[PDB]
Amino acid sequence: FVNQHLCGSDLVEALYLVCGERGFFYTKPT
Amino acid sequence: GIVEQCCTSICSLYQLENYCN
Repeated sequence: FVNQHLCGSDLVEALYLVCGERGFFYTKPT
Repeated sequence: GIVEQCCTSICSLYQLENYCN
C-alpha cells in the first residue's frame, strides 16, 4: 500500500496485530 | 517517535515490530 497512514485507534490496532499478546508500548509520540 | 513514523509519515508495518515488548 503505497499510501498507508496509521493514526489514533488504527495505530493501536496495527500494533496489536503485529505484537500479539507480547504487549507493546511507545515512550513518546514524537 | 511512532506518530512521526506512522501517522504523519507513511510507515511499514515492519517498523511496528520495534514497539513490541
